Amino acid sequence: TQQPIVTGTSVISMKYDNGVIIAADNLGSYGSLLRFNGVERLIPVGDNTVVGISGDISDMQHIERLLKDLVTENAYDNPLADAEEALEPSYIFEYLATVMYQRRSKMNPLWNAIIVAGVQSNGDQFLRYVNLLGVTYSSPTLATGFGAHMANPLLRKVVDRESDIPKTTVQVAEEAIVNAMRVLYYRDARSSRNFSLAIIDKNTGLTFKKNLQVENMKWDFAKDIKGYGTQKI
Amino acid sequence: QFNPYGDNGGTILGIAGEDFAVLAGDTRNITDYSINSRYEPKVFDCGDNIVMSANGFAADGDALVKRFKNSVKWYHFDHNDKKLSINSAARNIQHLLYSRRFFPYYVYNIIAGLDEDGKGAVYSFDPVGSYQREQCRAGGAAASLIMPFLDNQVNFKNQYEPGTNGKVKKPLKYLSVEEVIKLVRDSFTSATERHIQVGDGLEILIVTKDGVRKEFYELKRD
Amino acid sequence: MDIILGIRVQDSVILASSKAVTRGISVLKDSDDKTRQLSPHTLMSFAGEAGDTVQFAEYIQANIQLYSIREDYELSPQAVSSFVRQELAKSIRSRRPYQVNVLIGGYDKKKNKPELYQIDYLGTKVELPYGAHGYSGFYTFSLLDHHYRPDMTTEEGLDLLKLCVQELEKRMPMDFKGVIVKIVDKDGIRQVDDF
Amino acid sequence: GYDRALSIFSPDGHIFQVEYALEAVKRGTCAVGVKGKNCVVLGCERRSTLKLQDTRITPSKVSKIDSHVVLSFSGLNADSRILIEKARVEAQSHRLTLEDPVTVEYLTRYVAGVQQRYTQSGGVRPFGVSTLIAGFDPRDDEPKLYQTEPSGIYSSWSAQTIGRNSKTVREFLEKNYDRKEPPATVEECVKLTVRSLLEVVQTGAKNIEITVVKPDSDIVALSSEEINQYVTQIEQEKQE
Amino acid sequence: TTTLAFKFQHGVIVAVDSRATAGSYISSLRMNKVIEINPYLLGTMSGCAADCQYWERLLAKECRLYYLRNGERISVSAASKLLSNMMLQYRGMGLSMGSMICGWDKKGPGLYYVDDNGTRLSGQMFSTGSGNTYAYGVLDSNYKWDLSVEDALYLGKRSILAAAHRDAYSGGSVNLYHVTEDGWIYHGNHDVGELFWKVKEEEGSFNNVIG
Amino acid sequence: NNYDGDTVTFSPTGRLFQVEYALEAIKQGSVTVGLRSNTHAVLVALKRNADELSSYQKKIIKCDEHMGLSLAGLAPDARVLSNYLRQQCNYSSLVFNRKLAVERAGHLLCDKAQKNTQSYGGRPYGVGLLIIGYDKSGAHLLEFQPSGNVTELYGTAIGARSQGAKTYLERTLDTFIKIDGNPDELIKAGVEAISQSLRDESLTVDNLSIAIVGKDTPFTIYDGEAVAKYI
Amino acid sequence: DRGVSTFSPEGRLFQVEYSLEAIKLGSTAIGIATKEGVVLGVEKRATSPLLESDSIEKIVEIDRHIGCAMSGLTADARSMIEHARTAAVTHNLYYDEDINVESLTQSVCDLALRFGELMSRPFGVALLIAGHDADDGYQLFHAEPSGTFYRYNAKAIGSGSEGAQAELLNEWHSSLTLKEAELLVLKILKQVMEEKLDENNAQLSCITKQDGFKIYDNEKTAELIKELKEKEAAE
Amino acid sequence: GSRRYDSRTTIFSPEGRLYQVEYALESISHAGTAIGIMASDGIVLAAERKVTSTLLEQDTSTEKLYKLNDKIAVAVAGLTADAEILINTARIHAQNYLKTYNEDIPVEILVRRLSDIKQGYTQHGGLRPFGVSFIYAGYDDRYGYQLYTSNPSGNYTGWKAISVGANTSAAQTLLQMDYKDDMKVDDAIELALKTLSKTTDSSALTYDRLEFATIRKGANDGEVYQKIFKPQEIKDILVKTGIT
Ligand SMILES: *[C@@](C)(CO)[C@](*)(O)[C@H](Cc1ccccc1)NC(=O)[C@H](Cc1ccc(OC)cc1)NC(=O)[C@@H](C)NC(=O)C1=CC2=CCC=CC2=C1C
Ligand SMILES: [Mg+2]
Repeated sequence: TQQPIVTGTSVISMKYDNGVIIAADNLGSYGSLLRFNGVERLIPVGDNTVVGISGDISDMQHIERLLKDLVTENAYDNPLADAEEALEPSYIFEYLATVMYQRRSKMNPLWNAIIVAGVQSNGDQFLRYVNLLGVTYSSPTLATGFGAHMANPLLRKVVDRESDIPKTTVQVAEEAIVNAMRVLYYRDARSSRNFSLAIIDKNTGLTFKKNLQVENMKWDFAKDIKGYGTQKI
Repeated sequence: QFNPYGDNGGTILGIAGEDFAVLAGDTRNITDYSINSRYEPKVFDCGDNIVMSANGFAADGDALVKRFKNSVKWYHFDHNDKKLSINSAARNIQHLLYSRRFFPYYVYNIIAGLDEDGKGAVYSFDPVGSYQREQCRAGGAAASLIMPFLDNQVNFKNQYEPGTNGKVKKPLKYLSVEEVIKLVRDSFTSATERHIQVGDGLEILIVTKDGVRKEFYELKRD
Repeated sequence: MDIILGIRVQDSVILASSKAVTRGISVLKDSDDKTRQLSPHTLMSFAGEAGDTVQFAEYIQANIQLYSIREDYELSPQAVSSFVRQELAKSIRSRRPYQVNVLIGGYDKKKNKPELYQIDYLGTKVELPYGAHGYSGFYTFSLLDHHYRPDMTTEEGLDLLKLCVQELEKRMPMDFKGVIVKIVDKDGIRQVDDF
Repeated sequence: GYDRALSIFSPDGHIFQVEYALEAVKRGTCAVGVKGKNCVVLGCERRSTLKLQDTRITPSKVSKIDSHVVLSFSGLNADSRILIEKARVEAQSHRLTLEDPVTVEYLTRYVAGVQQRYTQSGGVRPFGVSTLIAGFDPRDDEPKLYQTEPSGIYSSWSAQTIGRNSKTVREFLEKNYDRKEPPATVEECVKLTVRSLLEVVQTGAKNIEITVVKPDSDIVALSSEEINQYVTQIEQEKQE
Repeated sequence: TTTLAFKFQHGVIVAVDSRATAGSYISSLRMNKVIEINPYLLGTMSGCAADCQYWERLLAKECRLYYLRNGERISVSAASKLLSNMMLQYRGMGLSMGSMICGWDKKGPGLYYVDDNGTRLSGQMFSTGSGNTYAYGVLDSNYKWDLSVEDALYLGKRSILAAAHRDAYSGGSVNLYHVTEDGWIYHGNHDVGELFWKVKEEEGSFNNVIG
Repeated sequence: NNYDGDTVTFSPTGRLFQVEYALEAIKQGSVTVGLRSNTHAVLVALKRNADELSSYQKKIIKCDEHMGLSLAGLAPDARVLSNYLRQQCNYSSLVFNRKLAVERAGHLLCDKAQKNTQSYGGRPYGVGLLIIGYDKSGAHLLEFQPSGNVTELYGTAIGARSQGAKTYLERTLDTFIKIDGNPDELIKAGVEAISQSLRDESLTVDNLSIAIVGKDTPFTIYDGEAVAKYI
Repeated sequence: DRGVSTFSPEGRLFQVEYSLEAIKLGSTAIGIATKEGVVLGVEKRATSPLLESDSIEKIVEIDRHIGCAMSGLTADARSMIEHARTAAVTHNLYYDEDINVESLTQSVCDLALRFGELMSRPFGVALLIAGHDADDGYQLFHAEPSGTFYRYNAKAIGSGSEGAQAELLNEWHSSLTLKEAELLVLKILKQVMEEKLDENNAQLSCITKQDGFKIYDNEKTAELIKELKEKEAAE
Repeated sequence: GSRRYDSRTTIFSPEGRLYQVEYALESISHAGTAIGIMASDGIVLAAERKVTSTLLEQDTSTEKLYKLNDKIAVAVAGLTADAEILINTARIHAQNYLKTYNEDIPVEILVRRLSDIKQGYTQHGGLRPFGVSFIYAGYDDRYGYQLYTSNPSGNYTGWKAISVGANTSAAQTLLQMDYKDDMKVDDAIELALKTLSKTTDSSALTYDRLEFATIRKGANDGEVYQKIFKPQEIKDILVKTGIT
C-alpha cells in the first residue's frame, strides 16, 4: 500500500475507421504544484502499439522499463521478431493486465490507469483499459481520470456505438480528440497546455506527434464578468 | 489506504428449463456514476456445454472465469477427454472460490447447462464458495428487483386458481424457451428503468443438447 | 467457562466446577464436566475461552500419559503443575496465547499429602489450601478464610464447599447450573454423584 | 543434508541392507509370543554372559506401548528404543485425535510403516529389529499377536518366535501348539511359553523373562520364583 | 437459520429450515442445510454457508478415508472431533460455523455439537442458529425419551415452525431426517407457508394469527 | 567405461556416455514418423503391446489446441516433458494471450533437458520426441533428443528401424511438401513412410496411431476404427 | 559406488530393472477382465502354519469401484495404496464423481520414478489395479515400478507369471462369464502354486458395477474350489 | 561427484554388525581403564589416567571423571574431546528437566537421552560415531544408587559393578569374584583400587596416574554428596588400602 506522489492526469483515446488515436498531456504534478513540464506519458511499443499511462509517474517509469525489456525478450531466438512473431497490442495489454492484477493481489499496486491503443496483425483496431485494481474494459472511446467525465461524452457524440467506427475518418477523430484536450485544459486544474498525440493506422502506420498545444481558446467573455452577484463596476 | 476491491455493477440471470437453460446478463460496465463500456461481455461459453458469469468486481470475475476455463482444459488432459458434467464443474468452482476464503473473489457466480439426464440446470454461488442447484436465480445489482418477479411468474408463488379462493394453487406447468426469453427480456427492461447500473445491452446464452446459442437485445442507454 | 473451585483438606483435594456451557444467549448444556484426569492421583479442572480450554487440557493429559508409559511411573502433583505452568508461560508470548486458567488437585503418594495448585493463563502458579479463578474467589474466599482448618475431614470439606456454592448461587447474577464435585485422595479420583 | 541411498536393489533383486538387518535380528536374544484362549504371553531370553547386572534398573525386554498393548523385540537394543518411543507417541496421538485407544493391528501397522520408511529413505539405514506386538483391543476379549521385521512386512500369529535359535523354538511350537484347542488357561499358556524357551535358553534361572497380558489392560510381569516353579515342574515331568 | 437435533428411544431426529439471507434480503427460499456424510452420518449447517459446506464435505472425505483404512465405519465421536480439530487450525481467522454431527454407531445413537471456536459437546438435544431459542421452547416442554417415531418427527417439524414464524431470518421450508441403526431416512421437504396453516387448524395453536 | 558412472563426467574423447545411453533407449523404442506440408503437419506412430491380452501403449500426446508430440523411449519421461510443454503453452496464453510458437517450444525443451546433463545426482531424459504444430508462421515439425538438441525439419522418424522411413521421406521430400489443403493425402504419405520401417508385423486397427494439426484443424488424435480408413 | 538414477549401456535404468527381479520372487497374483466384471486372485504363501493366514492382506480396496492386488515386496505397496485411496477420494471431493480407473492408475504410476539422491529407491512391488467406470467399463491395469502401466484383458504377476500368462493366452476370450473367470483364476493359481491350493492359502475377489469391490469369504471360495475339482474330473 | 569419497559410516556388515561402532569399541579398548562399583550406602568411581608425564599439572587436570549435576557423575573411556561434547549436552538436559518439572532428573532418563544421541549417529547423518564409553554413577529417590554404562552403539545397561576401557575382561572377572551384595563404600573403594592395581599395564599404581570419586549418602542427614578426590587424597587412600 502506498500513495501516489508525482502524477499524470487524463489519457484519452478513440477508435476510427482505419485505426486508433490516443493522447495525453506532458505534465507531472506534485500535488497542487505543477512541478514537471516535459513528461512523455505516451510510450510506443514497436510500430503498432502505443501505451498511454496516467497516475503515479515513478510506477509509469517502471512500466516503461518492463515494456522496453519485453521487446528485447521477444527478439531473443526469434527470426520473425520484426514480422509474424512481433509483439501485438493484445499481447502487450494482457501482460500489463496480468502484472496489474498480481500487484493489487499482493496489496502493493502500481498506482496507474493504462490505455493500450494499437492495430493488430489482421488490421483490427485494439483499444483496452486497465488500472491499479486489475479492472479491464474495452469501448469505442476510452479515457482515464477527468477524461472519463469530460472527454468520453464528447468522443461518444462521434462514435456512440460500434457501427459508427467505419463512418468516422481520421480527420474527424483527431479533431474530436484535440477539442477534448482543450476542454480538459479549461476545466482540469491538474492539466497542461502542452500535449502529445499518437495515431496508429493500419495503412499509414504509427504517427507520433510531440509538442502540440491547445489553441483557439475562448477567454474574451471574461472582461464582461464582474463581481459575484450585485457588483456592477 | 489502498482498497483492493471495486464494484463494476451489472446484473445476471439464470433460468433452468425442462431440456434447456439460459444465462443472461447486461453488457454495461461502470465505476461509481460513470460508464466504462456499453458493451463488455459478461457471460462466457466455457466449453463442455457450460456457460458462466461472475458478477461483481470485474477483475476477480475475469480471473475466476479464466481459472475455470483452465480447469476444464486440464480436466480433459488428466481424464482422457472426459466431458465435465455441470455438477462436477459446480463442485470444482466451490474449491476455486474457497482457496481465497481469506481474500475472496468479490463475485456472485452462476453457471448453466444440462445435467447428465439432459435436463436444464443452473448452479449459483456466493463469493466464498457456497453453492447449490437452482431453477431460477438473479444475481448482481438488480437481483432484489428481479427475483420476486421470477418467484411469481416462473414458480407461480401466491397465485391460486380462480373460484377456489386460495384453496387450490396454480399448477406448476413447464415453460418453453420462447416463454423464458420473454420473462428474461421483461426482467431486464424493468431493471433498466429503476436501476442506474443496468442498461445499454442484454446478451443471452441459451444451452441445449445441440450446443450454445447467443441472442442480443438493446437496452436503454441513459 | 466460569466457576471452578478447589479445597485441600487433611487427606484429600476436592474440586468443584460448574456445569453450564453458553453460546450466544442460549445455555447449550447443563451437565458439562470441566475436568481431565492427568494421572490416577492427579486431576485438573479448567476455565477460560471457548475451545481453547479442552484443547489445552487434552494436550496436557496426553503429555502426562506419555510420561507415565515411558517411565512406568506417576509424576508428582508438583512436577505436573510445573510442567503445566511452563506450557502456559510459553503460551502467553506466542502469536495466539491459550486463554486457560486451571486448578490442579493431586495426592502425592510419596509424601502422603494432598496438594492443590492454582495456575492462571499467564503461568502464575501458587500452592494453596483453597483456590478459585475469575470472580469465584470474590464471593467465596471470605467464607473459606473463616471456616477453613487444615485438619478438616473430606465430609467437612464438602459441607464448607456447599456453603460456598450457596453463596455463589445467591450473590452472582450468573446461573452456572450447579457444580460437579470430584475428590482426589490416596485411593484415586472419584465423583460425588449427589450434590 | 545427508541424502545417500544406502538401501538399494542388487542385480539379483535383493536389498542387502534390509537382509543384513535381518542378520542383526538373528544375533539378538530369543523372544517368543504365545496366545491362549483368553490371554497372550510374551517370553524373552536374557543372555547370562552378563552377570553383576542390576536387574532393577536394566531396560526390560518387554515394553508397554499403552496400558493395553505391549512390545518385545529381537536385534539391536538401541534401535528398538526409537521404534518404542515413536509407537508410544502415536498411541497417545491416536487417543487425542480419535478418542479411542489404538487397536493392536493399527499400532503394528504404524511400527511396520516406520520400519518400511527406513528402507527407502535417503541417508538412513534400516532398523536391525524385529518386534512382537501383543495385546487386546478396547472392549474386546479376543487375543492379538503380531510380528514385524526390518523390511516392513507384518502379520498375525497364533504363536511366533524371533531372534537367535528361533528356528529351533518355532520347530517346537509348530508340533506342540494346537489351533483347534489353544492354551485354555494362563497356566497352560505360560507353561508352553517356558517349555519353548527351555529348548534354547541354557539355564532356567534368571535367563527367562515372562510377561502375561490379559484383557481390559491387565498386564503383569512374573518374578524369578514364579518362573522357577514352572521350570521345576517341566523337568520333573520330563524325567519319565 | 434454525436447526435442531435430538436423541430418543428410536434414534435421532434432525430438522432444519431452508432460508438464506444476505442482510435483510432473502437470497434463498430453499437451501439444503443438512449434509449426508454417509448412510449413518448427518451434519447440520448454521453460520457462513460456504464454511459449512466446505469443511463438512471435507469431513466426509476424511470419514470415507477412515472406512478404507480400517474397513469399518467411523464413530460419531471421532467424526465430530476431526471437524473440531479443523476449526482449531483456523483459530481466530474468522470462520463462522455451527453444526451438529448426528448418527448411529456401536455405542448407539450419537449427537455432537461443534462450532468455529472448536467447542465439541455431546448431548441429547441441540439447536443452533438465530431461531434456536424459539425451537428450544417447544422441544423442552414436549420432549421425552419414550417418543414414537411419528410424534418425534412432528416435534422437530413443529419446533422449526415455531422459529420460522417468529424469527425473521428463519423460514422457507422444513427438511426432516430420521437416523436409525440401518441408516438415515429422509422425511421430505415441507413448505412453512402451507405447514403453518395446516398446523394452526389441526393443532389449534397460533390463535393470535388470523386465517 | 570408467567415465559412464554419471552425467557429470566427460570421457577422454569429450563424450558424455550417460547421454549416449539415454539416446540408446530411444532406438529400442517403437517407430514414429513425423512430416508436414505448408498447410498441415502429421504424426504417425506404431504403437507397441506387451502381449495379446495387453493394450497398445499410447505414443501421441496433446499439448495444446495447436501443438502436440509423439514419443519414443521411456514413456514416463515423455509425460514429464509433455506436462512441461502443456504448462508453457498455457503460461503464454494466460499471460500474453499468445499461442506459443513451435520454435520457442523447442528452445524450452532443449533448455530443460540440458540442465539434467550438467548436474550431479540427476539423469538425462530417456525419450525422444517429435513435436508438430501450427502457429503464426505456418506448419512446423521438430525433433527432440534428450542430449538437448532440437531440430526443425520437413519430415523425420525416430525409434527402432527408423532409418527406412527417414530415407523414404528424403526421396519424397519434393512431393509431400506440396500436399496443401489435403489432410488425407498427407496422412497417406506418413502411413506409407512408417510402412518402410515394418518387419514381420503389419499395420492393424489397434496398432496404428495418427495425429494431425493444420490451418483450420485443431490437434486431434485418431485411434481405433478411425484409422481403418488409412490401413 | 554408482548413481541410483544411472542408465545402463543398453538404455535401461539399473535400479528399475533390479526391482523387477524382486517382483519375480513375489507370490503369484492373477487378474482376469470380463464384461460381467473383473476377477482378482492371489497366492497368500504363509511362511509357517502358525501364521494366521487371514491376516495376509494382498488384495486391497482402493475405492468402491476400484480394487487392487499386489506382488513382490508387499510392504512397499502400503504407501502406494494410501496415495491411491487419497487420490480417489480427493477427486470425489473436487468433482463430485467417481474417478476413472486409468486416471487412478496414472496417479499411482507418477510416484514410481520419483526416486534419486524424494525416496531413495524405486518400489519393489507390482500392482494389478482392477475397476469399473461409466466411460471405459470394466478395466484391468498392470502398474510397474518403471512408471509404465499397460491395460490387460488378463494378466499374471509374480513367481509363476510366465507360466500363468501362457495359460491365460489360451483360455481367455471376450465372452467369458464371471463364474468362468473365477474358476479360471483358481485353476491357474493351483497350477503354479507350490503348496496345494485351498481356501486358506489362496484368496479371490471381484469388482462389479452393482455390488462394487468385494473380497470373497473363505466359505465362498471353498465352494468354487470344490466346483473346480468336479468339473476337471468330469472329463 | 561427492559419492566417490563417502565411507558410509551407518551401514550393516554382511554379518549384521555396524562397522564403525565395532571399530569405535576397538578404539575404546586401548583407553585407560575406568571402574564403577555400587554399594548399599554409596557408589565408587575409579579411573586410570593414560601414560602421564611428571610435567603434567595434575591438580587442575580432568580427563576421566566429570560432574553432570549434583547427583550424577560419569567416568570416561575413549576420546576425551568427543566425551566433552556429550557431557555438555547431558548437563543441559539435566537443567532442562529441572526447569520443566522442578525436580532433579532421574538417572536413567539422563542416561537414555545420551544413549539415544549416540544411537542417532549409527543410523543416520553419515557421520562417524562418538568414540566414547561412559560409566554413569548417580542417585535419585526412586531407585536410589545406580550404575549404568553406555557405548558408541547407544545401548545402555545397569550394573552392580562394571569396568570400561582396557582390560575389561580381566577386570570384570576380578570384580565378579570379590563383589558381594551387602558390601559397603569403604570396601568398594578397596575393591576398585585393587582391581586397577592388578589389571594396569603400568609397572606400579601411583596417585598421579589415578582419578577417583565417590557418591555417598555420607552427607549430613538425608542428602547426597559428590566427592571428586584431590591428588593428595588419592595418595592417602592408596596408603590406607595398602597398595603403596
Ligand atoms: C440463518 C439464515 C441465519 O440468518 C442460517 O444460519 C443460514 C445457514 C445456512 C444457510 C445456507 C446453507 C447453510 C447454512 N445462514 C446463512 O444463510 C448465512 C448467514 C451468515 C452470513 C454471513 C456470515 O458471515 C460471512 C455468516 C452467516 N448467510 C450466508 O452465508 C449468505 C452470505 N449467503 C448468501 O448471501 C448467499 C447468496 C447466494 C446466492 C446464490 C447461492 C447461494 C447464496 C448464498 C448462500
Ligand atoms: Mg438505467
